[PDB]
Amino acid sequence: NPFIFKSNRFQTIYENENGHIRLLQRFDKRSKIFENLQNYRLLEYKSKPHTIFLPQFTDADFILVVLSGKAILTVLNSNDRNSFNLERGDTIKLPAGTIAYLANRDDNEDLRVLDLAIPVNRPGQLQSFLLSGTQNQPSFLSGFSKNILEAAFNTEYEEIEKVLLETNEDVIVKVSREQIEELSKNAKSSSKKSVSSESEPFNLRSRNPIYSNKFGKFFEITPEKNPQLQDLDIFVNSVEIKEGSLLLPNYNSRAIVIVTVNEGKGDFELVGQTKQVQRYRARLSPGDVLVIPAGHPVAINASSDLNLIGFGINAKNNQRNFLAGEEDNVISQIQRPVKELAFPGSSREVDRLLTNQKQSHFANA
Amino acid sequence: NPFIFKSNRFQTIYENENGHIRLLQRFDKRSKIFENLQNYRLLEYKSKPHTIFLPQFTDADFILVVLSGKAILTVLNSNDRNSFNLERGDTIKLPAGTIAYLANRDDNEDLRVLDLAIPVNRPGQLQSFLLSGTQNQPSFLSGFSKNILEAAFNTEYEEIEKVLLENEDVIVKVSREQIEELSKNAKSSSKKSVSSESEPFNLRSRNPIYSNKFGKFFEITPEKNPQLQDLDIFVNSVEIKEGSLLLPNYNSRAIVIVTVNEGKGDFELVGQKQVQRYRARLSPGDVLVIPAGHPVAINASSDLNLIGFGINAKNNQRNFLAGEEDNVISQIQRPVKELAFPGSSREVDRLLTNQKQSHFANA
Amino acid sequence: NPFIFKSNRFQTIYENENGHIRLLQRFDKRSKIFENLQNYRLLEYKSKPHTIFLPQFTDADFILVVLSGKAILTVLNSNDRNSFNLERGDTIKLPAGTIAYLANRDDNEDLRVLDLAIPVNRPGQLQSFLLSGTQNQPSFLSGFSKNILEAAFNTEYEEIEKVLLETNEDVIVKVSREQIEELSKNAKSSSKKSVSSESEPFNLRSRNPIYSNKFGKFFEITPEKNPQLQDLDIFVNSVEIKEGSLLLPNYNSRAIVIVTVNEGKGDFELVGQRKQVQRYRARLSPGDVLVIPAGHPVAINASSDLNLIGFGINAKNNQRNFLAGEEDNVISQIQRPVKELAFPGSSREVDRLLTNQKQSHFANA
Repeated sequence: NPFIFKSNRFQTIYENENGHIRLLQRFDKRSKIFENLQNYRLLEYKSKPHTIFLPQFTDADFILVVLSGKAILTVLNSNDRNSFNLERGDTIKLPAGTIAYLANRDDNEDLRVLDLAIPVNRPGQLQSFLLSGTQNQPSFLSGFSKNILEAAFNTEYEEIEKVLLETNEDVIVKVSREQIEELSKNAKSSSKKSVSSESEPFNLRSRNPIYSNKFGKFFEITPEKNPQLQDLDIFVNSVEIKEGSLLLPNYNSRAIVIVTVNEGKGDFELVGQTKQVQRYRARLSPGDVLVIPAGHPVAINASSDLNLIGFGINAKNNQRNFLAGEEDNVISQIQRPVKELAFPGSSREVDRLLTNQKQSHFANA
Repeated sequence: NPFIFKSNRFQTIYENENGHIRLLQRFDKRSKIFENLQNYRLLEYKSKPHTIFLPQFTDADFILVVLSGKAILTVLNSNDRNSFNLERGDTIKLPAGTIAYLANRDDNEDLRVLDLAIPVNRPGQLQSFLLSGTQNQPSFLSGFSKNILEAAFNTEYEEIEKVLLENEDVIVKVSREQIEELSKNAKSSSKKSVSSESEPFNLRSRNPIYSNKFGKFFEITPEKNPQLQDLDIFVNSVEIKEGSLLLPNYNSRAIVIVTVNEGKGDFELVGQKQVQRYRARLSPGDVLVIPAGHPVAINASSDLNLIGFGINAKNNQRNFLAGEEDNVISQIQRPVKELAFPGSSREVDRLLTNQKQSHFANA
Repeated sequence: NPFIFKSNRFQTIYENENGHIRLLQRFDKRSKIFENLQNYRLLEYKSKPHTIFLPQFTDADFILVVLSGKAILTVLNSNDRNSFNLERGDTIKLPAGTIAYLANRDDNEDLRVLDLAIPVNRPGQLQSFLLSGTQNQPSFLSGFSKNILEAAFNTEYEEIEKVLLETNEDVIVKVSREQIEELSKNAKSSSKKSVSSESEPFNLRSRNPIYSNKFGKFFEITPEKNPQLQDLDIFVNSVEIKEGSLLLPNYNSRAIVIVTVNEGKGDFELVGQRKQVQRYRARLSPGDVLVIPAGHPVAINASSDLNLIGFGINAKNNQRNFLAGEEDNVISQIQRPVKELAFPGSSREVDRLLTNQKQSHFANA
């Protein structure tokens, strides 16, 4: 079952007593089945109260989703600087080569952040450049020679070394409340007017769910609804399935969906594979990842309340077709004659069966 | 000669007494020369009168062109349906994962459809999902367990098995009455226009770009139809009469997948090292691939109907090397004719004026 | 050092006493760390006064920059022709399959033209088609048989052989003052506050340089400024560093830049990985090529006046961040408290050091 990437397929990149950065194994190294996702990496950021991920940039477009907690994200341009109070569900594009720092502004809650990384230099590779200084090396500024650094800052190497250059004091570091109220001054939040913003964080739940009943909530921000997603051609969704309910059988017309379990337990069934069909079932636990190719229909059972974040690749003109229920049921759109031909049952047998499930998108399981 | 694909090289995918589905061998498997075509597939559909291809969806955009016959193509979205009267020449973009069925509605004429497919999940791969399932291979819904199907459909498994899951399969006969039902409010290709966002459009509904007593060239481009912009593809119909030739020409940018719809002919394609001629005889079902800037000439030994699919169509320029209209050689300024050519400005201009015909001439 | 391509690495394609054509080796054949540049080739054309590169076309989009000299460029579509007076700095796009020919119209100066080619048929493969029937190099019209030739031109074969079909006489050939005077008539020139041309040539120096001071000029044309660069997502630039000056440490957010040394000598330091950071340092000489991957900081030191021509792949929304000097210094943007936490210096000592370099973009070395 290559569609399930268990939590254990994440590699720890950086860990200390303040936080970790985890990178999911290359999709296409798991299976050549996913060669179309070779240039799609996924990372978890997690950090304790009053911590900071020091100024970093990477050669990759990042789509951040705040899974849980409260953060300050500061994004640096050459000449400007902007910082945002992020919350659960705040989503933002950080373009390749943008210097960002991320602080857990909360006194108690951990901060968890999912990252879709879309590299720019080499398919599927992340090179990051640290301003800070580690034990495996100091600041990338160390890369320049003495003559370059002296010429460039107009300052003796001695002073630059003292002031700029020289593992709990590394990458993710403790930060004072004093330092956090200072970072958090004049920090814009997401709005409803921000669901469409070109540069600012937008919230998945800031617009109404595309599907909603007593059994679940599907939220989806598409390229149509937000420009940060236009060039990359990505949608981001939050699917909340209640305890003992299911996401009804459905396929994306063209989107390939990378689904991460934020929280809750559940299971999924995916139909794939001249040729016969084939079930792919697995239990889903927090931090597990499910890849759903286009046209491959899927159902998701929840045991506990189950919250999923999905990135859709090939978003523009995606149609999600359901196979049971009322709204968006592509089967009940087959005309009377073809229903009779398609299926062993009569048209009247099929039509009565399709009225049984009175719910749409989600139902009791 | 890696540019000719013989009918021979369309593997048969499904066959029964009501029709055929055949798939051209991947272009990149015939030759690494076609690396950039690795994500394009070609299918022929052939059904008998009073037949249907049963509802299925594929993980690939389809460009369908009716080579021969009359059809009701029905097209399903999640919450809506549209169906279409397809006549010869009719062309429509069937997006990936869109459930379609295709009915032969002629009493007498076989239905023949050409499909350029562009996969979405893997370079070159068609994963198709059939609701009807073919006796040995069952409905894609069988993939779900009794638990999921019971909860989903809110129905005991026994009824789901009897109604949805458990002659002939895939391509099956239909009645007069069922063609009537399918024909209800089925929409036709406009007769003056080719600019429809979703309705089928006919290759011959706008004047051919080139036209004389020797040939006709019809071409719909991304600039002329919105369904061809995202995929960046032109569709064309070239009609060369017995004993005429499509005059030597090359496309600036576009790689053309040319399929012999009807008739017999010859191509010469100029390739690469010093230049090499690539000659082959053309028969129906044969496919010719014309890389960008690769000059081609096509002679018809009988009335020839070619159907082209041009990859990288936006800003494509087709330059002719002989004749009056679109002769790029004639655009060379006088002094660079003296220089470029053994002959003089005057004898070059002279030689160039000898073919008064444009685009097509006598062979 | 993969980032440095010496003149050596140019293969000669054609050469007579009239001129040469030089094709740089495939960037991926030098190192796999350039696989994202696989479909980008680089060519130098040189030709003596009163010479002409004979009519031809290639299955590749060319972006032309006149490095040096004076030229008529004639461009053929199927039912017209447009011809251009080209000077130093004039850049133009020649779509694949477009017949051109290029005259050195000067009495004195050689013509030096740099071409970025983006193949359309196979990745990185250039197929060129020579109209020129001369001593050797037999016209591609020769590929057609006699039957098809005679029928197409409606002319007995012997006449076609004599007139069209069948050394300093072969690809670049001499042209008389008079044939240059003929070519020059209806030749149009690039504008001043040009840059906007849909099809005609535009001059790198026709709008003001983005960065400029006593130490250097940086001219840059982007898809936003010129639409010929829109669909290929390329920027073209001219960087003039004055003797004993440097281009300050800087990185491109997302552009991969192919930099040719037009004239002058200097050195570069590039900061990459192989992980920990490593310095990649090499001397620059005329005809040398530097590849700068995105987010990879570089500093360029000029020994003599140093004139560089660069092609930026992925130009749209590229941000160039400087690390020293007043303007475009991203490090300066770091909020006070993060300067404290990120660097061994106090926020105050760091702020002072960053003010020591008074110059922006280019400074004294």
